[PDB]
Amino acid sequence: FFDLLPYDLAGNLRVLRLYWKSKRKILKVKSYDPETGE
Amino acid sequence: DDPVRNKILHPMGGVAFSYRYDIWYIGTMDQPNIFKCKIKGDNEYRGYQW
Amino acid sequence: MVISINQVRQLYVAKALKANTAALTTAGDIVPKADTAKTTLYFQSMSPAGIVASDKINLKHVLYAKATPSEALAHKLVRYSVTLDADVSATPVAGQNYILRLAFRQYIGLSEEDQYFKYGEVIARSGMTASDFYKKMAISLAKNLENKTESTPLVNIYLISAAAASTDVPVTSATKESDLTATDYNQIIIEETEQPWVLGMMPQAFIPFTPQFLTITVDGEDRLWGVATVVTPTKTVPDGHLIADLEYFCMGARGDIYRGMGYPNIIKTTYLVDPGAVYDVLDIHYFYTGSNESVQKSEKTITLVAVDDGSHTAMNALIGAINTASGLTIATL
Amino acid sequence: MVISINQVRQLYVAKALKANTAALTTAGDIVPKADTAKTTLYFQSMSPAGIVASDKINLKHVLYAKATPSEALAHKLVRYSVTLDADVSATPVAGQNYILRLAFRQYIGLSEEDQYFKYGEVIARSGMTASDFYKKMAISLAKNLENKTESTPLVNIYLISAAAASTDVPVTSATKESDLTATDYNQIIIEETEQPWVLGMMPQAFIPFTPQFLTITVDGEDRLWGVATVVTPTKTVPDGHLIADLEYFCMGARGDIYRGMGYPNIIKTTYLVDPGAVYDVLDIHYFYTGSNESVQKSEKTITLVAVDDGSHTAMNALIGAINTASGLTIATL
Repeated sequence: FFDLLPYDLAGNLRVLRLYWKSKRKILKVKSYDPETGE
Repeated sequence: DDPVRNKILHPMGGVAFSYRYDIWYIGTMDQPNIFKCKIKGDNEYRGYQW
Repeated sequence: MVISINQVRQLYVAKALKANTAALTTAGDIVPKADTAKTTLYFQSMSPAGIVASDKINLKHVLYAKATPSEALAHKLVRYSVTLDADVSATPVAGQNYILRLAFRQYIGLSEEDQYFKYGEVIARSGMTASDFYKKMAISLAKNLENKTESTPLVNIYLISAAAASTDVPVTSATKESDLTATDYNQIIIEETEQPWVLGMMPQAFIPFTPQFLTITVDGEDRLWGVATVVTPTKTVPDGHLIADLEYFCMGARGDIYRGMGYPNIIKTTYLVDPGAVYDVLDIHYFYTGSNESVQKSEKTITLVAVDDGSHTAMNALIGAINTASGLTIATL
Repeated sequence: MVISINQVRQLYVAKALKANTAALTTAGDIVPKADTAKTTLYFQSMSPAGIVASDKINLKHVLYAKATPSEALAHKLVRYSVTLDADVSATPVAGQNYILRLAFRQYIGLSEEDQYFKYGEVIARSGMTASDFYKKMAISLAKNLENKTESTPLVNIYLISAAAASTDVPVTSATKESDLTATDYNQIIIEETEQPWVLGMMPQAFIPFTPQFLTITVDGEDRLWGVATVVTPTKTVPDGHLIADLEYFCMGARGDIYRGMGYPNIIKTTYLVDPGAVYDVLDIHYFYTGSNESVQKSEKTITLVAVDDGSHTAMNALIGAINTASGLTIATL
């Protein structure tokens, strides 16, 4: 009683799982259909 | 023979703790004679003051 | 060297005392300044490129201010009187091999698991007295421990005659049997020596040893041969190498934390201490407190260093100028 | 401060002259040893880690030997005396702009193509005499030049009272014209100053200048209002910054060439030349020639510095020991 999280409680192991959104560079290209002019 | 903690040297060479003999278990007891202790659920402390 | 701090340690060299601000001309002077309402002490020094000040000691926030002399910081070199055990045999018996083993414990590393073992050996003969035996073993150890090929100075060995009984005759790897002309040698004193010191890189530390003996089978029994009793020390290692590495560390707070790291490009701090001079140390340890809910303490210290001349003249004048200006009772050493 | 060589040049400091090998006991002694036939001269010195000898100078193969006093290596700081042009007007004309330009030539550069210019400006008044013009010009010159937020010191401004005529009145940025109280000023002494010095890294160099004036329209004609003549120099820079750089270069022919480079993993040479003391240099230049086909010379030299106090007491005893041992004719200074 002072006024954190150990790694093993009771023979078990602390699995900290982090899910995060990184930022990925992509490219939007504009190509033409060969047969039709779209 | 740990020469840092054993600082008394024996007259017959080496540290004086090496000449100590210990028979830890005499026979079978059907229980642990010598063991370590814990408190049930005692998580070791880790706390920051920053 | 690297020392531990109570959150800072600042050093100022007192090479002279000038008593006023406008008299600071030579580098290394000191003027302890304080106001008449005894609330703040601070130290103006003449650095080699300008006038510097100390931190402002709040005189009520002082914990201790004790000045230590030059003889309380000198390492005494421990000795060992190696003799023949009289209860085994007073005279050396003519058949056994007489070996002495010196057991070093911090030979190159810092641990006591980094050991070193050097030896000395004499084969004893008939007609060999106790004095002719100590004449044969101090040569055998000086050809082992005090040779010109050893990488580090380990120990210094001497012999003691019974006529003189106090003065040491040194034995090195050039001394012969005919140089030592005495029939009354009664002990072999092995003394610790001064290890090399390079400023800030190789600090003042020593290699300790413990003389251990082998057995002579005097009467069908492997009795130990000798007894090594520690004598009171005589030679001191002076305080010059400790304070020169202590100033070398404490300049890193007011200056560059690196000292030569990268060598087209250093800020070369000019030091004021001489490593061949013995010094007195006064260490004023004070702290900081905000006048609010945060009464929590930030400990500091200021180490002042003045030269010792044998009668503590340069430090006792430094203590008295702090005593009257600031109103503290530093004990005059 | 790298110096050119014919071939390699070894320096040996001479702090003290002893007469035999066994008296060489502390760092800096020297003794000129020679034979009874005077066919080989060499120098034993005591370094911080033992007695070393120089190369053996075959006295038949000497090219020149000359000892130089301390005054000949002192750089005379060049002074410029700025007066008003008497052909134009000895009194300041009312309402014209007096501007002075100082043309610095080697500022922060190794070439004369890196130039720097500092200005000082005075608009003259109606009752402005000659002394009041020199008063306000030296105020305006020192407010531009000798500001504390300048990287390197450039010149010093000195006023001359006509009643004094030999004492320089220093004008800095902190000086106001209230402190300049004389009523007879006839010139403005502008003198170059010492650039900063660290041994080995930064050489001893100086920045030159020439004071140049801008034209004033006096009687419809644009005339230069002043002249800039060079008086005989008064201050000298001492020899301690050259020799402490001269020894540092010759401590790589004997010692290590990698001085400090991989900084914790070095060998460190102790330099036995005080950078704040003057010295006298003796240059002993010689060579070596081979037996049959190797008649080509290896023109090397050994130099010797010795600290002198006014009258050169230490060097003239060192020449006095070489002349009896080697049989040379080195002239005394």
